[PDB]
Amino acid sequence: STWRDFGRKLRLLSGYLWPRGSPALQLVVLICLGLMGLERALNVLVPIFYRNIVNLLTEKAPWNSLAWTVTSYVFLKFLQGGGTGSTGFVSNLRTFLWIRVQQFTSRRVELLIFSHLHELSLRWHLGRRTGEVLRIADRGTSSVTGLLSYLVFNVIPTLADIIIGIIYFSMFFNAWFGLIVFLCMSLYLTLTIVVTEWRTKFRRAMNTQENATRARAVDSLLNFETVKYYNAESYEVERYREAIIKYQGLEWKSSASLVLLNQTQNLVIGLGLLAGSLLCAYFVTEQKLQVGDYVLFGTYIIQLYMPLNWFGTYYRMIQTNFIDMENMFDLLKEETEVKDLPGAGPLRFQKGRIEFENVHFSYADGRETLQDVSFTVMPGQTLALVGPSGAGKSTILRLLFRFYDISSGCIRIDGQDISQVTQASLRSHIGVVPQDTVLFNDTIADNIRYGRVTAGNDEVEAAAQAAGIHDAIMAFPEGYRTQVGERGLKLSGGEKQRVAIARTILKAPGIILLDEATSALDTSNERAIQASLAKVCANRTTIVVAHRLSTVVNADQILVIKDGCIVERGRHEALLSRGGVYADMWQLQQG
Amino acid sequence: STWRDFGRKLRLLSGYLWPRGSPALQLVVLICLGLMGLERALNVLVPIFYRNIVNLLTEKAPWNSLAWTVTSYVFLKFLQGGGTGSTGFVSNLRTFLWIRVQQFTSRRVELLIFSHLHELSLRWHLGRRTGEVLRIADRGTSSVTGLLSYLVFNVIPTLADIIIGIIYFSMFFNAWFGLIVFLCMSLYLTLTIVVTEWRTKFRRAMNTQENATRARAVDSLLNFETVKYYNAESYEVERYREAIIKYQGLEWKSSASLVLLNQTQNLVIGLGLLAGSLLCAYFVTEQKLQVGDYVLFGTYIIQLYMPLNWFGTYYRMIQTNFIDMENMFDLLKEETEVKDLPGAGPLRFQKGRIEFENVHFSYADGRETLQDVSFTVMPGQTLALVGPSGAGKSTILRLLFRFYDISSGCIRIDGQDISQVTQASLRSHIGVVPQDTVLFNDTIADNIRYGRVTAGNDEVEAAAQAAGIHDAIMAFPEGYRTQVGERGLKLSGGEKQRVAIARTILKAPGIILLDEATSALDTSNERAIQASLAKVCANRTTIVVAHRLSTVVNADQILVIKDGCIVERGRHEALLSRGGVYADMWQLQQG
Ligand SMILES: CC(C)CCC[C@@H](C)[C@H]1CC[C@H]2[C@@H]3CC=C4C[C@@H](OC(=O)CCC(=O)O)CC[C@]4(C)[C@H]3CC[C@]12C
Ligand SMILES: CC(C)CCC[C@@H](C)[C@H]1CC[C@H]2[C@@H]3CC=C4C[C@@H](OC(=O)CCC(=O)O)CC[C@]4(C)[C@H]3CC[C@]12C
Ligand SMILES: CC(C)CCC[C@@H](C)[C@H]1CC[C@H]2[C@@H]3CC=C4C[C@@H](OC(=O)CCC(=O)O)CC[C@]4(C)[C@H]3CC[C@]12C
Ligand SMILES: CC(C)CCC[C@@H](C)[C@H]1CC[C@H]2[C@@H]3CC=C4C[C@@H](OC(=O)CCC(=O)O)CC[C@]4(C)[C@H]3CC[C@]12C
Ligand SMILES: CC(C)CCC[C@@H](C)[C@H]1CC[C@H]2[C@@H]3CC=C4C[C@@H](OC(=O)CCC(=O)O)CC[C@]4(C)[C@H]3CC[C@]12C
Ligand SMILES: CC(C)CCC[C@@H](C)[C@H]1CC[C@H]2[C@@H]3CC=C4C[C@@H](OC(=O)CCC(=O)O)CC[C@]4(C)[C@H]3CC[C@]12C
Ligand SMILES: CC(C)CCC[C@@H](C)[C@H]1CC[C@H]2[C@@H]3CC=C4C[C@@H](OC(=O)CCC(=O)O)CC[C@]4(C)[C@H]3CC[C@]12C
Ligand SMILES: CC(C)CCC[C@@H](C)[C@H]1CC[C@H]2[C@@H]3CC=C4C[C@@H](OC(=O)CCC(=O)O)CC[C@]4(C)[C@H]3CC[C@]12C
Ligand SMILES: CC(C)CCC[C@@H](C)[C@H]1CC[C@H]2[C@@H]3CC=C4C[C@@H](OC(=O)CCC(=O)O)CC[C@]4(C)[C@H]3CC[C@]12C
Ligand SMILES: CC(C)CCC[C@@H](C)[C@H]1CC[C@H]2[C@@H]3CC=C4C[C@@H](OC(=O)CCC(=O)O)CC[C@]4(C)[C@H]3CC[C@]12C
Ligand SMILES: CC(C)CCC[C@@H](C)[C@H]1CC[C@H]2[C@@H]3CC=C4C[C@@H](OC(=O)CCC(=O)O)CC[C@]4(C)[C@H]3CC[C@]12C
Ligand SMILES: CC(C)CCC[C@@H](C)[C@H]1CC[C@H]2[C@@H]3CC=C4C[C@@H](OC(=O)CCC(=O)O)CC[C@]4(C)[C@H]3CC[C@]12C
Ligand SMILES: CC(C)CCC[C@@H](C)[C@H]1CC[C@H]2[C@@H]3CC=C4C[C@@H](OC(=O)CCC(=O)O)CC[C@]4(C)[C@H]3CC[C@]12C
Ligand SMILES: CC(C)CCC[C@@H](C)[C@H]1CC[C@H]2[C@@H]3CC=C4C[C@@H](OC(=O)CCC(=O)O)CC[C@]4(C)[C@H]3CC[C@]12C
Ligand SMILES: CC(C)CCC[C@@H](C)[C@H]1CC[C@H]2[C@@H]3CC=C4C[C@@H](OC(=O)CCC(=O)O)CC[C@]4(C)[C@H]3CC[C@]12C
Ligand SMILES: CC(C)CCC[C@@H](C)[C@H]1CC[C@H]2[C@@H]3CC=C4C[C@@H](OC(=O)CCC(=O)O)CC[C@]4(C)[C@H]3CC[C@]12C
Ligand SMILES: CC(C)CCC[C@@H](C)[C@H]1CC[C@H]2[C@@H]3CC=C4C[C@@H](OC(=O)CCC(=O)O)CC[C@]4(C)[C@H]3CC[C@]12C
Ligand SMILES: CC(C)CCC[C@@H](C)[C@H]1CC[C@H]2[C@@H]3CC=C4C[C@@H](OC(=O)CCC(=O)O)CC[C@]4(C)[C@H]3CC[C@]12C
Repeated sequence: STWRDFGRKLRLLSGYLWPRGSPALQLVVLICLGLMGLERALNVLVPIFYRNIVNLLTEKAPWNSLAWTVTSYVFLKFLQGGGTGSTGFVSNLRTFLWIRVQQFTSRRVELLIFSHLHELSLRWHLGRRTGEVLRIADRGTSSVTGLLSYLVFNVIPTLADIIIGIIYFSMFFNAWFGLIVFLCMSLYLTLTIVVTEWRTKFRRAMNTQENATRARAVDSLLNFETVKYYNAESYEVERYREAIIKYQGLEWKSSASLVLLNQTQNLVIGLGLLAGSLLCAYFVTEQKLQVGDYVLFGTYIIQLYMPLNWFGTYYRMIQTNFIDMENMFDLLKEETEVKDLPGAGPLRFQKGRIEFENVHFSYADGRETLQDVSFTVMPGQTLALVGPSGAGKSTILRLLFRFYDISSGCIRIDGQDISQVTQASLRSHIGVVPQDTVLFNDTIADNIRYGRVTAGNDEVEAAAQAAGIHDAIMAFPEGYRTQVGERGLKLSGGEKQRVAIARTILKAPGIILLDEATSALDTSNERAIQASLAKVCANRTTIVVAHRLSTVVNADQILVIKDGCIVERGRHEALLSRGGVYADMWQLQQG
Repeated sequence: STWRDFGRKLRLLSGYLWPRGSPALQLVVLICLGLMGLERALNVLVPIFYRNIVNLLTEKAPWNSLAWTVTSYVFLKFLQGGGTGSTGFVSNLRTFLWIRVQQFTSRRVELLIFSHLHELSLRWHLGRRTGEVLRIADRGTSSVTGLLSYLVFNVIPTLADIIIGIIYFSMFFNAWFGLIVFLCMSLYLTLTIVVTEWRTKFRRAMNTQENATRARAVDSLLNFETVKYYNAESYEVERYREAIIKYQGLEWKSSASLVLLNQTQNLVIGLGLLAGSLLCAYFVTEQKLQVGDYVLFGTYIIQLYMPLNWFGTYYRMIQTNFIDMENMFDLLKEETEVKDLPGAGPLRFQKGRIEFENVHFSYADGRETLQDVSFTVMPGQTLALVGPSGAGKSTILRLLFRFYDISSGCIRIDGQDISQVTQASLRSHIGVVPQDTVLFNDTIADNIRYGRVTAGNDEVEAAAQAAGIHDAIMAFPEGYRTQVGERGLKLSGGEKQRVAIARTILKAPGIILLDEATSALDTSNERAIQASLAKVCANRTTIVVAHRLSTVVNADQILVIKDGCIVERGRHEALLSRGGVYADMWQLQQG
């Protein structure tokens, strides 16, 4: 069960490790593994040369062979680099080469997560805040690369190093030395495991007390006026010092525990070194070992102990790493609510009709739904989606864009149901003029060019001229290519509105879901917007949604939505003659 | 100049180090210094014993003396603990004892800063946000203790260790070995210094690029609706890919530089080890040194090199530490704007009069001042401080509490000018009822007992009964001692208002600067507040400030402030007969 899941997690890590496409990175990782094996050989070979040097000195060896032996050992030591600190040539070269591989896998996972996040639905994005999602994403990617590197380069190589050391001592020394080192490692790890949990128990409550102390301090200083009112400066410093005293007590518990842990580890190392040194001294006394074996044991056992010092640090790090990785996988586990059907054919859009019929959209987490809405819009016409201020208006536009899935009913464009056609093909033929146009942190060229990435500067200039903003574009200080955005030059409502008009001009849509922004910047500017809007909406189909009544006058068909169902339909004079909510609401808003 | 300032800073650190009062901590630090000297002796004594062991093995020494020599060396090694990692008994004991000393100094500096912060003026507190001040304070305290420990225990001891090593090699070996180690340390430090600045230059721009990449990513995801509008998922992942690629390039520059730094240090160590090993091998070949000297040099030179590995880490840490300390000292450099005069005598308050006369308060960072305000309030009277909504009303109350210093004029209470009397004595006889009462995170007992810390539960209950809140206190779920605050049970406007009434009841003031909260919770509750207000204000002098006109009816003297000067003074009927702004504003607010 859980072991099978762990195996799948390991399989996924293995799949992330190997570069599938690049042929050079496969050679890089193969070279890296070779360097790892070589570094293992260096660690076991250095003490043998140190023994050889000492055995040559203890006898009267000539300077000729001694010189080459000493130089060879130092070169061998230079490659190894000793224990922790001052890493050797092989380890540094292996770390230098692994940079490209870890960058490649980090980039691949980052793009996979980002593409998936954009592939989800609108409802999920409204439900969740994006900041924590980005935090989960980056933590997951860092966790994956860090966990992969640590497991392959730090844990397994050293476990092999300890096994090799035990095998060497048991074979080429008396088997007692193999027993001594085995018992030392068993005791060393067992004691570190059983003490670290005790230490972290003390560590946990320290943070909570630290957070509690400063909260009282900042609350004392924030209400400065009341403190001065009642003369409680001495009283509040006394309370602060008492909270400090408690925090100091927790600090002492944690620090004392850490000192005990270090002393226990040092003691275990000392006892193991004592047992080996005395046994080796006895055997060399009785003409069974040589003088070089004493120093070989002394150097090698310390070489074996040094890596184990960081066992606690990775133990408390690997747990956080794994939960972050699981959190990332949980993030990728989500699926799109609104899915494309297996058919997902293109769109047979020739001229473009619109037909709603008995659309009973059950809107989640909201009290505003739509019940029995049904109307048709022929090509080259209008339909004003005016009515009381409710969520049912914009729900129609977002439901026609397939932002939200149908609940009950059918949507027909040119006689084709929109559910079977793919998402992009349907969505490409729809142009929207949002309530508040959004500009990114870039120039004017690539903000107007966002409606179609493949467009030259002449084309975007013609589009700006057609919209009617080119004069302001030229009048801008930096020229046609000024910096406009949240980090750059600010623009007015009409400026961004005509940007969106230019965007939808070069989008070349078939049906426009025009929404009135009704920002009411200037009446003359509003008329200019209307003139440009008639220019961009000429000879096409629009579903104008207006919060005012000016554009409702010219609509061929005019609809009033009674909080989910259409109540009045026809023409403005006909609806004024009907004298429902239309008549008095028009009288109120006209004066 | 700057060196003199550095010397003063060192003197201040020295003053912070030594516990002035506690007699036990002086013994603790003296023991700690002794342990430091002992640890230096251990570091120089261990290799001598290792040489002794090897020289005994190389000859046919009996097992009797060899056993004690080996055990003595291992015990000596256990005390030392070797190099970095697995610290010895002496170092752990020294760290264990230093906890109390660093806690004591950290607590003392923390309380000094907090007391100073409360000792400043209101204007400074309004000007600056408190959160960053707390951050500066805690960073300064941690910087002081961290820098003190590092300088006394890590830099100086090792500088002594290197000097001792050079002296030993020059004296008890040939002086060539002293030259070799001196050249190695000079080259090692010089190369680390000249490479670290180059490395951090590469490191600086990496952070800026990292911040720039994620900003584009999060801006892409925040505007999800527009991305889906224009079909730019592929376009945006491409932009994210390119930004990632640039960040990877900066990462590679930084990582490559670090690898070069490590390789350079390792190579310098190797060359120094090569020179010493070959020279020592030659001398032991020519019957000038013994076989134990070869291992003595090998162990000692590595013992000397190991500490220098962290030179970069403290170099990049000490700079941040010092600037944080300077920032803290800058914070403590500020002085109070409103100071007590050297006289600062008590107050001869017997019955209590109030006299303003030609007070031309020039209010900073504000357009509302007060020009020629002059009125007198006899004991047991009223004075309604009503008028148009301006900052000149509350400025009178805060100017009488001496939050702000006088600018031009005199303030007399019972014929005594308040400037000469001390701050606390004047401020103790004034009771204020603020606009919005503030409650801390504590119980009912110590919230109403905040008006006077020395009070029993019977007294606070009687005060609550007099105010009129005891019934609600009993009705609370937890009883008389419920948890009320921002983290506890919430209370209404009338609840906290009667809390403040109880506070000022047990404050026992002489003159009350009553300010009407006019929260308008309930009309009956407002009448109850008025009845309690008359109960607490009976037979004392009040300067009632009302944003409404109900309490202005009963005032003996009624004032209207014309945005800095009093325009109308007298009684409500007399002012209604004058028929200025009083008459029409009363008619407007009465209906
Ligand atoms: C250090 C020297 C003096 C002795 C050891 C020689 C070789 C063991 C090493 C040193 C540098 C290595 C090269 C450094 C960089 C690369 C680039 C590497 O390709 C990539 O990084 C491609 C990246 C991508 O496709 O995105 C392929 C291996 C290669 C040629 C390496 C092959 C193995 C080399 C020659
Ligand atoms: C898969 C990864 C973890 C790499 C593992 C490599 C080891 C299985 C091998 C590779 C080369 C071996 C070394 C090659 C040569 C020698 C010399 C050998 O010399 C002797 O004392 C025995 C020979 C003799 O009797 O003269 C001692 C073992 C040692 C260091 C070997 C130890 C085991 C090593 C490191
Ligand atoms: C890492 C880079 C900077 C290169 C470092 C150079 C060393 C590898 C060289 C420089 C001096 C050389 C040494 C100079 C002299 C000798 C004596 C030589 O003795 C002989 O057999 C020849 C002399 C004689 O006949 O007595 C043996 C090699 C050795 C130790 C040499 C070994 C190689 C050394 C250490
Ligand atoms: C995985 C790690 C912890 C290594 C553990 C492997 C053990 C099963 C080995 C290593 C040491 C071995 C022992 C080391 C040496 C000897 C001495 C040998 O007997 C003699 O040499 C007798 C000498 C005499 O009588 O003077 C009998 C096996 C024994 C106990 C060995 C039995 C098997 C042991 C315990
Ligand atoms: C001389 C050589 C053989 C080493 C002996 C050193 C001992 C003095 C140390 C080593 C391990 C220590 C123990 C390691 C862990 C614990 C558990 C600790 O309590 C818990 O962690 C219990 C928490 C729980 O699991 O509920 C109390 C101290 C104690 C017994 C320690 C007491 C002191 C011990 C025995
Ligand atoms: C010089 C070398 C040998 C280090 C010696 C240091 C000791 C004097 C310190 C290290 C850890 C300390 C202990 C750390 C924590 C505790 C638990 C503390 O009690 C609890 O917190 C109980 C918790 C529970 O009941 O679960 C009482 C003190 C004690 C035993 C401390 C006593 C003093 C100890 C043994
Ligand atoms: C907790 C860690 C540090 C392990 C501690 C284990 C030691 C206490 C044990 C392991 C092997 C033991 C040794 C194994 C074999 C011998 C040889 C034995 O004498 C012989 O067999 C002589 C052989 C001959 O003369 O040929 C005397 C005891 C002694 C030293 C033993 C004494 C106790 C030792 C060192
Ligand atoms: C770190 C803790 C676990 C203590 C480690 C203690 C060992 C290092 C001691 C205990 C047993 C000792 C051995 C016990 C017996 C002998 C046999 C003894 O030989 C004799 O002269 C008596 C026997 C005979 O007559 O042959 C020489 C010392 C020696 C090897 C001792 C060497 C040192 C040993 C291994
Ligand atoms: C059988 C069970 C109990 C697991 C045992 C696994 C250990 C053998 C592993 C886990 C953590 C490892 C250590 C984790 C971290 C380090 C530091 C690492 O080097 C660095 O990252 C240096 C960082 C620095 O210098 O600040 C080299 C491997 C090493 C010594 C590792 C050595 C092997 C250890 C002890
Ligand atoms: C570790 C042992 C087996 C050998 C070494 C003995 C002494 C060098 C050390 C060990 C513990 C030390 C004691 C540990 C704790 C204290 C408390 C200390 O007082 C305080 O911490 C007072 C704090 C305050 O007043 O706020 C005075 C020194 C003293 C007695 C120390 C004196 C020196 C002692 C006895
Ligand atoms: C103020 C702080 C930095 C402590 C500094 C202490 C050192 C000045 C002293 C204290 C004890 C000294 C040690 C005491 C005894 C010896 C034995 C001495 O033995 C010899 O080889 C010379 C004697 C002889 O000729 O037999 C070598 C120096 C050494 C380690 C001394 C080195 C210098 C030490 C560490
Ligand atoms: C850290 C705590 C857990 C205490 C550790 C105990 C050690 C300090 C003891 C246990 C065994 C002792 C050894 C046992 C036997 C001997 C042989 C002994 O030789 C003799 O002169 C007596 C035997 C004979 O007559 O042959 C010399 C001391 C020595 C190494 C002893 C030194 C002190 C040792 C290592
Ligand atoms: C602060 C650190 C870097 C130590 C620097 C101190 C130097 C001024 C000392 C240390 C080594 C000394 C040198 C080491 C040995 C000798 C050999 C000595 O002459 C001989 O022994 C001649 C032998 C022969 O002719 O065979 C003359 C002094 C000299 C050059 C010494 C001069 C003074 C030196 C450079
Ligand atoms: C064989 C032994 C003697 C060691 C020689 C190793 C060299 C290959 C290393 C050691 C120091 C290195 C240098 C250390 C620092 C710099 C400065 C660095 O550029 C800067 O930092 C300049 C910035 C500025 O100050 O404006 C360019 C590389 C360089 C010359 C390095 C080139 C490679 C060097 C010479
Ligand atoms: C295997 C051991 C010997 C390490 C060898 C690693 C080298 C291949 C790396 C380490 C640092 C790298 C250098 C780090 C930074 C730079 C600066 C870079 O140019 C700049 O950024 C210029 C900056 C300026 O003009 O100020 C060009 C590549 C270069 C020389 C790199 C070239 C490759 C180097 C020398
Ligand atoms: C960059 C760092 C690693 C320093 C490198 C310095 C070495 C290259 C120098 C320092 C001292 C020099 C040595 C100083 C003295 C001697 C002894 C000299 O011969 C004698 O004086 C013999 C004396 C006698 O026979 O009594 C031959 C050269 C040699 C080895 C010198 C060779 C070059 C050495 C090792
Ligand atoms: C790490 C870098 C700086 C290179 C380090 C090189 C040294 C370790 C070499 C270079 C000079 C060498 C010395 C040069 C001269 C001599 C004299 C030579 O004696 C002879 O037989 C020739 C002279 C005579 O006839 O007396 C023996 C080797 C020795 C000590 C050499 C020992 C090794 C030394 C110190
Ligand atoms: C003459 C000028 C160029 C200044 C030279 C000062 C150095 C000799 C100092 C500065 C930083 C020091 C190091 C900074 C940090 C450490 C780690 C410190 O131990 C720890 O804090 C361990 C932390 C861990 O294990 O994570 C012990 C001292 C040491 C080696 C210091 C040794 C002495 C150093 C190299």
